[PDB]
Order: sequence, then structure tokens, then C-alpha cells
Amino acid sequence: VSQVRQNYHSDCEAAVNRMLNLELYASYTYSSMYAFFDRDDVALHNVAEFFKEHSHEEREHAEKFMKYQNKRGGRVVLQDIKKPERDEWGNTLEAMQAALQLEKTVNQALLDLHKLATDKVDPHLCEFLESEYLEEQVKDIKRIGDFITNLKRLGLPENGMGEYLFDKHSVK
Amino acid sequence: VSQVRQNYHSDCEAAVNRMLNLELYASYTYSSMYAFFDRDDVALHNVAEFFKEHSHEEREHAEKFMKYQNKRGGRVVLQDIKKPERDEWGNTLEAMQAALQLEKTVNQALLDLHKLATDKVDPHLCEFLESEYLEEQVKDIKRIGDFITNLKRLGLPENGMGEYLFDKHSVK
Amino acid sequence: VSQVRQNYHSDCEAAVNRMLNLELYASYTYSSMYAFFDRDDVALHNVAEFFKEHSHEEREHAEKFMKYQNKRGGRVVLQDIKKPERDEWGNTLEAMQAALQLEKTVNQALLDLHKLATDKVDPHLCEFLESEYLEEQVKDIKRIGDFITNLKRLGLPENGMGEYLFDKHSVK
Amino acid sequence: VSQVRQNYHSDCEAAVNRMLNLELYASYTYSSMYAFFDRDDVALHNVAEFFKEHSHEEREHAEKFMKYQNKRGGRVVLQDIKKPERDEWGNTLEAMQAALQLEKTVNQALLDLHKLATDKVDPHLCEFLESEYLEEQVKDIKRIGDFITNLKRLGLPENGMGEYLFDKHSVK
Ligand SMILES: [Cl-]
Ligand SMILES: [Cl-]
Ligand SMILES: [Cl-]
Ligand SMILES: [Cl-]
Ligand SMILES: [Cl-]
Ligand SMILES: [Cl-]
Ligand SMILES: [Cl-]
Ligand SMILES: [Cl-]
Ligand SMILES: [Cl-]
Ligand SMILES: [Cl-]
Ligand SMILES: [Cl-]
Ligand SMILES: [Cl-]
Ligand SMILES: [Cl-]
Ligand SMILES: [Cl-]
Ligand SMILES: [Cl-]
Ligand SMILES: [Cl-]
Ligand SMILES: [Cl-]
Ligand SMILES: [Cl-]
Ligand SMILES: [Cl-]
Ligand SMILES: [Cl-]
Ligand SMILES: [Cl-]
Ligand SMILES: [Cl-]
Ligand SMILES: [Cl-]
Ligand SMILES: [Cl-]
Ligand SMILES: [Cl-]
Ligand SMILES: [Cl-]
Ligand SMILES: [Cl-]
Ligand SMILES: [Cl-]
Ligand SMILES: [Cl-]
Ligand SMILES: [Cl-]
Ligand SMILES: [Co+2]
Ligand SMILES: [Co+2]
Ligand SMILES: [Co+2]
Ligand SMILES: [Co+2]
Ligand SMILES: [Co+2]
Ligand SMILES: [Co+2]
Ligand SMILES: [Co+2]
Ligand SMILES: [Co+2]
Ligand SMILES: [Co+2]
Ligand SMILES: [Co+2]
Ligand SMILES: [Co+2]
Ligand SMILES: [Co+2]
Ligand SMILES: [Co+2]
Ligand SMILES: [Co+2]
Ligand SMILES: [Co+2]
Ligand SMILES: [Co+2]
Ligand SMILES: [Co+2]
Ligand SMILES: [Co+2]
Ligand SMILES: [Co+2]
Ligand SMILES: [Co+2]
Ligand SMILES: [Co+2]
Ligand SMILES: [Co+2]
Ligand SMILES: [Co+2]
Ligand SMILES: [Co+2]
Ligand SMILES: [Co+2]
Ligand SMILES: [Co+2]
Ligand SMILES: [Co+2]
Ligand SMILES: [Co+2]
Ligand SMILES: [Co+2]
Ligand SMILES: [Co+2]
Ligand SMILES: [Co+2]
Ligand SMILES: [Co+2]
Ligand SMILES: [Mg+2]
Ligand SMILES: [Mg+2]
Ligand SMILES: [Mg+2]
Ligand SMILES: [Mg+2]
Ligand SMILES: [Mg+2]
Ligand SMILES: [Mg+2]
Ligand SMILES: [Mg+2]
Ligand SMILES: [Mg+2]
Ligand SMILES: [Mg+2]
Repeated sequence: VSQVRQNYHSDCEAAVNRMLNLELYASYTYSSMYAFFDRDDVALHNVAEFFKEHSHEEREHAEKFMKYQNKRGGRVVLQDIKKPERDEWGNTLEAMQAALQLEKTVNQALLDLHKLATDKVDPHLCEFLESEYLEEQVKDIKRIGDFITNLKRLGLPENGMGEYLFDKHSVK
Repeated sequence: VSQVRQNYHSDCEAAVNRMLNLELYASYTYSSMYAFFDRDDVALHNVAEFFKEHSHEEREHAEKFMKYQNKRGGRVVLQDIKKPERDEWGNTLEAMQAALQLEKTVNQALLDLHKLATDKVDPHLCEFLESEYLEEQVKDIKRIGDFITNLKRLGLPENGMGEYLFDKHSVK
Repeated sequence: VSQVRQNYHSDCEAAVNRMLNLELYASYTYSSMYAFFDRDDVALHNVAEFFKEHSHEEREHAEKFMKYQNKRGGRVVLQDIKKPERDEWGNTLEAMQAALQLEKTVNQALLDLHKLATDKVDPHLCEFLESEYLEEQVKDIKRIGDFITNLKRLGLPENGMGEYLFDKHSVK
Repeated sequence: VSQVRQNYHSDCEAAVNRMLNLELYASYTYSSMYAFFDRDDVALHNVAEFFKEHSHEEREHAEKFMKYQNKRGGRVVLQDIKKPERDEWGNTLEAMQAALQLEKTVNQALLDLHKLATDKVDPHLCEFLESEYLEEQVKDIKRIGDFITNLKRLGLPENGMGEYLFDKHSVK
């Protein structure tokens, strides 16, 4: 047992490793979206940059779980980072819809980790999630939802002029 | 009778209390519009902020009537602030149309208070209204009318692209 | 169901609307106290300004609940803002006593909302209350209690010199 | 007839001269109060300075009526400035009570001049009074009333400690 370990259940340690992997999976999905929107036959560079920034954010979320694991005396165990579910993302609306579902998947995993930490009576892990993860997820979900509403209003997927307008006034 | 009171008719004092309540009612209506445009399924944040600012302005108009009442030696009497007439505001045009009618309602109440002050021969109250309230009402009514004209030109309520364009170039 | 909604119980959504209304009710009560202390026959302007500031604070607390409701995908539903329980507040001690009970009423409502969020297993709402509301309530309750102790020590309600001294050295 | 004169009734011209004299009479009364509070056996120097400042203000009000008279083509006609009604002013409360009645006397004269200007249909004179005189009178009356309330609360005229406290915290 690590000399620093105190009130840290093996189940929580394992779930933190799984959460780290999911953050990395999300980062990789966002990077795929960045690459898609940078294609010469897609060419929506403000949209591409939005997804690149989200890729960076998710990787930082992962690094923070690595640091957390070590601080508590757990051991980081890495697994393969699976490739994204799609190779091409259609258009800005389709990609934002996919991002919304990904953010809700991540949020559900965070909520499930919080349930586990509650069951094992780990207030440090609970507060870490509450103060460092759950509010940013809710903010990101709201932002992406707002974008989806606007893209539908702009006539996506059919209205290419609307798609151009979005790239030029909403993510600039 | 208050030691400061001079040339202040009971009827005017009461009408000032009623005017205070109407300013508060208007502030609350605008706050409702702010909340509607901040919804994830509406998502027009520059429009929401316009209404939030107008909510603030109306509350300041109310505070100034409270201060006026005390300066003249009248007594502030508060009543319930009624909830807005609608829970949802449709779209930017529908909301601006509602705001125009609200501003005209407030302006009519100010004009009616001025008639009363004239009848009771209260030049201080008349000038307060003339110099602190009536010109801002006319300016606000003109601004909202100009917005309505533009929203109709942009094809509201049917044209969602027009609604997006307005939010991005007229209230930014 | 809103596209952003996740782990947000209808009961919590409704209780957030009720909490918003209570914050607005508190703001309105404080504004009444401001107006009372600004009267020419009361004339304690540092006390009036203290209550005006608290009125502002409470309105900001309400706006933050509106924003919260939308972020979670709930719908803001407004009700009448009831007028304050009194039209006149007696003196500085009587008003501070009323403010203490109002702040404890608000705090009890926050604690009850936290119980509901706990029962429905909503850690985001729990942390929002814990980190954005509960500590400010405890601080405000302590400040007002400290003022009450000082006002009693100064001989309120009978000792007018004490009341003047308080206005000039404790809320300046 | 003056070459500049237009829509200026002889009655209004005469009433402006009488108003000028009353402003000068008020200035002189305030100067008497300044001198009283500067006496070695009274010795309330912040109170004395308050009245000195009001003396200055009233003299400026008079000069502005002189300038007004000439601008309209009327002729300034001066009369004796009568000495104040009292040679000694008792104490801070007695003096503030006298100042309140003086300010209300001046305000009544301004309101009466406004009635005359209304009857003779002189909008320039009406607006001059409304915008340059009536609001300052209401503000001054409110301030002095607030002081009277505080002086009574402090136990004047009997409570000398209260009188000292006022001079040190309310007019400093
Ligand atoms: Cl352990
Ligand atoms: Cl274990
Ligand atoms: Cl972050
Ligand atoms: Cl696998
Ligand atoms: Cl694919
Ligand atoms: Cl997903
Ligand atoms: Cl966070
Ligand atoms: Cl009156
Ligand atoms: Cl009356
Ligand atoms: Cl304004
Ligand atoms: Cl009713
Ligand atoms: Cl409705
Ligand atoms: Cl209306
Ligand atoms: Cl003006
Ligand atoms: Cl105005
Ligand atoms: Cl839900
Ligand atoms: Cl539910
Ligand atoms: Cl706050
Ligand atoms: Cl009811
Ligand atoms: Cl009452
Ligand atoms: Cl209460
Ligand atoms: Cl807090
Ligand atoms: Cl003439
Ligand atoms: Cl004539
Ligand atoms: Cl002046
Ligand atoms: Cl004589
Ligand atoms: Cl005498
Ligand atoms: Cl007099
Ligand atoms: Cl003025
Ligand atoms: Cl002291
Ligand atoms: Co993200
Ligand atoms: Co993440
Ligand atoms: Co990093
Ligand atoms: Co595979
Ligand atoms: Co995310
Ligand atoms: Co936080
Ligand atoms: Co984010
Ligand atoms: Co407005
Ligand atoms: Co208004
Ligand atoms: Co204000
Ligand atoms: Co109703
Ligand atoms: Co308005
Ligand atoms: Co003007
Ligand atoms: Co305005
Ligand atoms: Co408060
Ligand atoms: Co509050
Ligand atoms: Co605010
Ligand atoms: Co009622
Ligand atoms: Co409070
Ligand atoms: Co907890
Ligand atoms: Co917490
Ligand atoms: Co904190
Ligand atoms: Co506070
Ligand atoms: Co004066
Ligand atoms: Co004067
Ligand atoms: Co001069
Ligand atoms: Co004589
Ligand atoms: Co005066
Ligand atoms: Co004017
Ligand atoms: Co003015
Ligand atoms: Co003055
Ligand atoms: Co002191
Ligand atoms: Mg283990
Ligand atoms: Mg936003
Ligand atoms: Mg009455
Ligand atoms: Mg304009
Ligand atoms: Mg429900
Ligand atoms: Mg628990
Ligand atoms: Mg303290
Ligand atoms: Mg003549
Ligand atoms: Mg004052």
C-alpha cells in the first residue's frame, strides 16, 4: 500500500483510470473533427479551431486525473485510446450533435464516478469532481446545445449559406 | 404632515406610488424576456442581453421615483409586482412587439401623471417627468420601433436566418 | 425534454423557481427598508444605503438562479413578487431584527433545496448551493446578528443618541 | 422698450426684482447664523460653515436673477436688504428650524412666480425656474428636514452632548 494512501478505495482508483481513458477518447474525437473541418472540401476554419480547442481542454482534463491518481496514492494504468466512431463528420450540425452526445457521455461517467465516491464515502474525490469537472461539463453542454439550436434555425444541413454565416459570426 | 411637504397633493403622491409599481412591473417583464432568449432552445444571447439591460434601466426608473417620493415628503407604499403576461415570448419579433406596447403603456402612464400634476399645479413634479422620464421613453420607443421594422424586413417570424442575422449585427 | 437536460429532476426544477421568487421577495423587502430609512422623519442614510446594497445583492442571487435553470435545461417560471410584510420598519433595531429573520428564512429554503437535491442525487445542484449560496448566507446572518447586539448595547429602541452613533460608525 | 424684450410682462419683471431681494434677504439671514455659531460661547464651527456656504449659495441665486432680468430686457431695481428676524439663534435645532421655514418661504415665492409666468404665458421664465431653482429648493428643504429629525433624536435642545456629536459627524 502507498504510504500516502488514506480513505481511497480500490474501486475508485480503477474508476479514475477508466475516466482518464474516456477523457483521452473525447480529446481524440475532437481532434478528428478539427481535421475534418480543415479539409479543403469542407473548409470551415473557425469551426475547426473550436474543436481543436476542445481537444486540448479534454487532454488537460485527462492530465488532471493522472495527477489526482498519484496524489491519492493510486496507480495510473493506461489503456488503448480508441479511434473515433466516425472518419468523417458530415457538416457543422452533424458534428455538433455528435459533440453534444459525447459531452453527455462524459458527464454521465463523471456522475457515475461521483455515485461510487459517495457509496465509498470519499469526500475528497466527491469535491474534486464537483468543483473541477461537473460545472465545466454543464457549461460545455449548454454552449453546444445553443449552437445546435442556431444551426437548425440557419437551415442546416441543407442551407450552405447558413453554415457559412455560423462559421463567420458564432465561433470566430 | 411631513415637515418638508409643500405643494404636494395627496393624489399626486398616490399616483407616484402607482407609477413606481408599473416601472417595477416593466422591469420584471424585461427580465422574463432575458430568461426566454437565454433558453437553450432559443439561444439568442445578444437579444437576451438587450432585454436584461432594459430590465436594469426600468428598476433604476423605479428607484428614482422612490427617492422622489421621499424628497417631497410623500410616503412610499409598495404593492405586489405582478408576473409578466406571458411565460414564453415566441421569437425576437413577438418579443419586440410586446416591448413596444409595454413602453407605450409606461409612456401613457407618465403622460397621465403629468396631466394630474398640471391639474394640481405642481411644477416640480411636471419638470421631473419632463426632464427625467419623457425623453427617454420617446427614445426607447423609437429604438424598438426601428428594430421591429428591421425584423419584419428580415422575414420574421418565418425566416430563421434573418433572426440570426439580427442578433449578430443589431444588438451585438 | 430539453436537449441539454441531464440528471435534472422536475421537482428540483420547480424548487429552483420557488427559490428565485423568494430571492426576489427578499430584494423587495430590503428596498422597502431603504425607502423607510430615507424618509425625512427617519433620516438614517448610511442605514438606508446598507439595505439598498442588500436589495441589489438579493436581485443578483435571483438572476443567478435564472441562469442556473437555463443551463440545466429547466424552464424559468415566474410568479408575483409579494409586497413586504410591513410598510414601515420602526427603527434600526426593528429593521435589523426583521432582516435577520428574512435571511434565516432564505437560508432555510436553501438548505431545504439542498435536501431535495441530495434526495434526487444531483451533485451539480448541491455544489452550486454549497459554493455559491450557503457561505454568503452564513456571513450575512453573522453580520446582521453582530449589528443587533450592538444596537441593543447602544440602548435601542429608546436611545436615539445610540441610533445616531450606530449610523455614523457602523455602516458608514 | 428694450430692443431685446419679447414676451416679457411688466408684472413678471417686477416679481423677478422682488425674488432677487428675497434671495438676498435669505443670504443675509444665513450669514447671521454663521456669525452666531462662530461665537466663543456657541462654538460649533462645522455648523457655522454649513450656514456660511448656504449664504454664498443664496447670493449666487440672486446674481442669477440679475443676469436673467438683463437677458430678457427688464431692469434690475434694488431695494433695502432687511436685517434678519433674530440677532441670536439659540442652538443648532432652533437655527435649522428657522432655516427650514426660510427655505419654504423662498420656495413658495418661486412657486408663486411660476404661477404668474404661467398666467402671462412666459415659457422661458417657467423653464428657468423649473430647471435652475425648484429642484435645488426641494433638495435643500429635504436636507434640512433630515437634520432636524436627527437633532431631535439626539435630544436637542437639552442634550449638549448630542449637539456636539451632530457638529462632529453630520456637517463636518
Ligand atoms: Cl486507503
Ligand atoms: Cl480498497
Ligand atoms: Cl478545463
Ligand atoms: Cl476493445
Ligand atoms: Cl465515417
Ligand atoms: Cl458519445
Ligand atoms: Cl468545473
Ligand atoms: Cl402639501
Ligand atoms: Cl392633499
Ligand atoms: Cl435611465
Ligand atoms: Cl390584483
Ligand atoms: Cl405564455
Ligand atoms: Cl403593455
Ligand atoms: Cl431641463
Ligand atoms: Cl428622460
Ligand atoms: Cl433529466
Ligand atoms: Cl423528472
Ligand atoms: Cl452575492
Ligand atoms: Cl397568494
Ligand atoms: Cl406596517
Ligand atoms: Cl421572514
Ligand atoms: Cl456563497
Ligand atoms: Cl415684451
Ligand atoms: Cl407688459
Ligand atoms: Cl446653486
Ligand atoms: Cl419696510
Ligand atoms: Cl434675537
Ligand atoms: Cl421665513
Ligand atoms: Cl435647480
Ligand atoms: Cl462619536
Ligand atoms: Co469538451
Ligand atoms: Co472532459
Ligand atoms: Co497539459
Ligand atoms: Co476498434
Ligand atoms: Co467535454
Ligand atoms: Co465552483
Ligand atoms: Co469547456
Ligand atoms: Co425600457
Ligand atoms: Co421606465
Ligand atoms: Co440602482
Ligand atoms: Co395574477
Ligand atoms: Co421603458
Ligand atoms: Co433634457
Ligand atoms: Co432606455
Ligand atoms: Co442579503
Ligand atoms: Co439571497
Ligand atoms: Co445583475
Ligand atoms: Co397580499
Ligand atoms: Co439574504
Ligand atoms: Co456533498
Ligand atoms: Co461540495
Ligand atoms: Co467556497
Ligand atoms: Co451578503
Ligand atoms: Co439655501
Ligand atoms: Co435661494
Ligand atoms: Co457670484
Ligand atoms: Co426693520
Ligand atoms: Co434656500
Ligand atoms: Co427642463
Ligand atoms: Co434638471
Ligand atoms: Co442648496
Ligand atoms: Co465619533
Ligand atoms: Mg485495486
Ligand atoms: Mg452562451
Ligand atoms: Mg394621501
Ligand atoms: Mg437608432
Ligand atoms: Mg416539471
Ligand atoms: Mg450523502
Ligand atoms: Mg464583522
Ligand atoms: Mg414695468
Ligand atoms: Mg441626504
